[PDB]
Amino acid sequence: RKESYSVYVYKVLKQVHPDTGISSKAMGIMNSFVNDIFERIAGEASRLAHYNKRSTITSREIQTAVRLLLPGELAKHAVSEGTKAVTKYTSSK
Amino acid sequence: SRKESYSVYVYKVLKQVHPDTGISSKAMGIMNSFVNDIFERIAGEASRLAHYNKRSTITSREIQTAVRLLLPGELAKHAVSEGTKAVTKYTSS
Amino acid sequence: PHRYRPGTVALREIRRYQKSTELLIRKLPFQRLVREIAQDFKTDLRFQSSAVMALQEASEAYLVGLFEDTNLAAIHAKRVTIMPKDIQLARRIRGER
Amino acid sequence: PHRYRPGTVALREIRRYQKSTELLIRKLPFQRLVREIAQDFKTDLRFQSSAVMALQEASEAYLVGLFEDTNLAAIHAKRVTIMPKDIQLARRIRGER
Amino acid sequence: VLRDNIQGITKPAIRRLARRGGVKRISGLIYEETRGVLKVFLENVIRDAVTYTEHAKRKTVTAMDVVYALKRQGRTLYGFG
Amino acid sequence: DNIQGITKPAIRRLARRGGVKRISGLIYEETRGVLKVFLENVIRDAVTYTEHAKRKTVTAMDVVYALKRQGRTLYGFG
Amino acid sequence: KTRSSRAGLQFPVGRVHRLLRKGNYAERVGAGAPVYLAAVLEYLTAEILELAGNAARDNKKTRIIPRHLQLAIRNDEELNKLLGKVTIAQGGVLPNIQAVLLP
Amino acid sequence: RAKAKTRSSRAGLQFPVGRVHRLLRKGNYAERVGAGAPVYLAAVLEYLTAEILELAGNAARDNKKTRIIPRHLQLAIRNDEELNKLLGKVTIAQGGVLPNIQAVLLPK
DNA sequence: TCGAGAATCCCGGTGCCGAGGCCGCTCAATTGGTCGTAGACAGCTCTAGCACCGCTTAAACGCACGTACGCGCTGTCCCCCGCGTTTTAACCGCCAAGGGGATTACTCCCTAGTCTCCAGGCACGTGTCAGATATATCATCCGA
DNA sequence: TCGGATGTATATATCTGACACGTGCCTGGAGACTAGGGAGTAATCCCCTTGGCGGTTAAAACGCGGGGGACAGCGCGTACGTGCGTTTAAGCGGTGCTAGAGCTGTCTACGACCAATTGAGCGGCCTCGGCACCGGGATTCTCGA
Repeated sequence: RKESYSVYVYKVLKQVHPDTGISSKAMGIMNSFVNDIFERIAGEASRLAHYNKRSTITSREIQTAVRLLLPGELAKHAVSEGTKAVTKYTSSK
Repeated sequence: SRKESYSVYVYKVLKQVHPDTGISSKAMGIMNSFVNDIFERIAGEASRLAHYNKRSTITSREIQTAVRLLLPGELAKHAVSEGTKAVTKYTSS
Repeated sequence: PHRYRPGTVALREIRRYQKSTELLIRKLPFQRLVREIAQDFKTDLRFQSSAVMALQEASEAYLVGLFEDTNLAAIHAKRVTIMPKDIQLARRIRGER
Repeated sequence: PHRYRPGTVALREIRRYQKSTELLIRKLPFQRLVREIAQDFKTDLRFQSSAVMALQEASEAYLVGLFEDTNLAAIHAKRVTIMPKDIQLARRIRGER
Repeated sequence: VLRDNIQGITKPAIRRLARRGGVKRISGLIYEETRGVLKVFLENVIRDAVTYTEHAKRKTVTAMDVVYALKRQGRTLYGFG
Repeated sequence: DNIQGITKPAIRRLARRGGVKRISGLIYEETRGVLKVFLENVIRDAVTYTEHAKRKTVTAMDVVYALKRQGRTLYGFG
Repeated sequence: KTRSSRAGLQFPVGRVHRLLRKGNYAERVGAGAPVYLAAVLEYLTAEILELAGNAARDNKKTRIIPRHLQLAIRNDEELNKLLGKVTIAQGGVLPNIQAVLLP
Repeated sequence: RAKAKTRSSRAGLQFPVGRVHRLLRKGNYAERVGAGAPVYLAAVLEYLTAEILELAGNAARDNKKTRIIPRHLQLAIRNDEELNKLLGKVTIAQGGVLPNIQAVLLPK
């Protein structure tokens, strides 16, 4: 058993382009991009939690890591989507 | 609160290297910043090495490989020889 | 007869190798070079196919980027022909030297 | 009447500012510029003097490395006067543009 | 408020920085080029410094915020902190 | 002698993809030197990872990690 | 029931929580951190895929290949800045001939 | 319980081994930390500190100075090849620059 | 070459502030046990890295040929440098205040840990069509 | 600047091997419930950052020759493209086979954890010595002759 993001990357692709497909090499590249970004944000959040003598990664740390990592418009949109998702998650129990 | 610094040990090394040479507070702070930076660099490399091989512990061989990866040329060849010589002395109580 | 004037074919092959995504380097010579270089670090090493391929893709991208910087360094000196001093300047400024 | 020739009073002060370890930038103007720049990110900030000093040290180290690369680029073009195009090329090759 | 303090990085300061960099002769547009390179560098560093400050719920930019912001861009200032 | 397997036309093709119009003769050796240095640097860390893993084969993941260590992240192999 | 459907996302919130817990990042991991990170990852993936689909369509092709990903990444100012130090295998380069070389 | 012997003196080192064990355990590097890892890391750190202090003291002696200042650390790091390679992306505060005038600029 | 003149080094004397040692005392490193489990070790499997071999042919190599471009030389001029004079604002000192960065206290609620249940996504197999290839049919560029 | 002739797009038959889709099952993700410790909220202290005024004067801004370097133009010859013939080795498609990569089952030694115990190192206080500063003399470079 090996875990990849192929199913989710393919679902997102069907959302944004319902009439296009993705090759195997492109799926491998997308998995490597998702893993790289996950590792970057998680490491930045871990360092942020370490600097403040806290031992918990929260939405605050992930949001600040996103703001530190991604450029201006990309960071603003990512923060907006993350906040919206966290709000929806919380209200719907 | 009590801030911990490598001042005592750096001064000990200086006095065993140069018996009659002092060091200023700013140079001591730079040496502390260097020691912290190298500690965290080697420790992060060792952590990544342990993660890559699906291990759950940081042994002396991960530190050896991290030193080999991080220190250039003749510096690593000497640092490995000090690390192994210290570990040998340690395990003969 | 129709000798394409000096410089015009050189203008081409750029539009050809920037459109393509191939490797541009022979693969067996590169595998042999990789093995010869790796002999100096450990004897009787076996290489994975996806490892030689990864090395080739990384090295060719590195060389293409270096040549892109080198061309700028050569245009800076009011020249068109790249000389090795242009490569050395690019490497020195990038931090490699 | 004894006027130095244009190519000496300038290597002098090159030796001087390479021998020293000072800051070379006035401190109040730099602090004021830092505060002006930081007003765009959060209103009513209170910089710590050590932070303003670290900013100055880092900025001048960056500006000295950049001027070293600019000097190299200007010498590459068989020149002595550094031009803004030299700075542009240095930053482009460095990966800052 | 504060405006147009980039001219506080005077021409002699830029010439001294160039002299330490090893530059023997300077043009006349290098000053304006440098006053725009330095502003970009300072904005890039201070954005991350203020982000680190705001995350910690503080109102003062400590030297550790600047050190972490510099280390984020791969610059690792030794000294302070 | 395997560094001569990186022929003059291969370097010329890499230059053409890099946007180069004219190439001097000494480039075909100044480029082999750089390629050899880069390959040695990458293969040193790849073999270091291989030796630490108690393996005798260099997997693509070792090369990927060695490149990611030098700042040249590579997408497509893991 | 899945936390990805509860938050309206497609990436796995459970898998992201597991990776955050087993990744040696912090002693304990909050409850909204996986949701926030999954949302950010899904947003970035959607941006990349929507930009690559345009490049694939501009080539009269109904399939995304590494060349299209490279075009999409290098033609966007911010994606190219987030992935400046990344090499895409089989991605080629961006067509760019300097004006000096042209006749 | 016998007489207390520090782990850094049993190994012969000067850098602390208990402190390095504590920093490796409270640093979130791995779930577990081996017994010899702090000893190895302390030995490596001590060697690297001694290597820089040798050249810094040499530079201070060449300048007829008893004490070591950041300028001497910078002179030691930039002159030595391997220390310069290790610390090539590092800015030493109050360190200045290494005196290097290009040959072209010098007068004829 | 040569000597007046400016810049710099040396040598000494005086002051001053911080580097270093000393004392007190916490609290974090040491010692010594138990206990759980990570990985060391042996073993088996199967897979993919290696070696070889024939064949085709694409690419590399060598050699004329020419032309255009890199490099050196010469002339202009313009713009940057060295220097003297005049602001001017940095800088040091010394004062006052209050904002907020560090602390402790308490408690509460959020997350880790565990047991139980179930669904989704990961190998596995299969039709099938998106796209690559062979073949024929208009932008540009080289020469009077 | 159009005539001849190259080297791209454009249009169509023809596979075929990756792509997207059934599937089933088993492992990882939900769901409930409990314990406890991280941290969020309150209140306080003091320190250190902001703000201000006066006096010095070091430094920036200015203005003026003037020389030297950047720029442009000419010319030359060489070395790098362009094309043609060859020959050299790269692909490719098979073969065999065997090192060793990967997965499983014990079970043993090692690391976490906890409960006293204490000494190492952190904090506060001198203080005298190394270093900065100035004043003057000796030494070294420099540039118009």
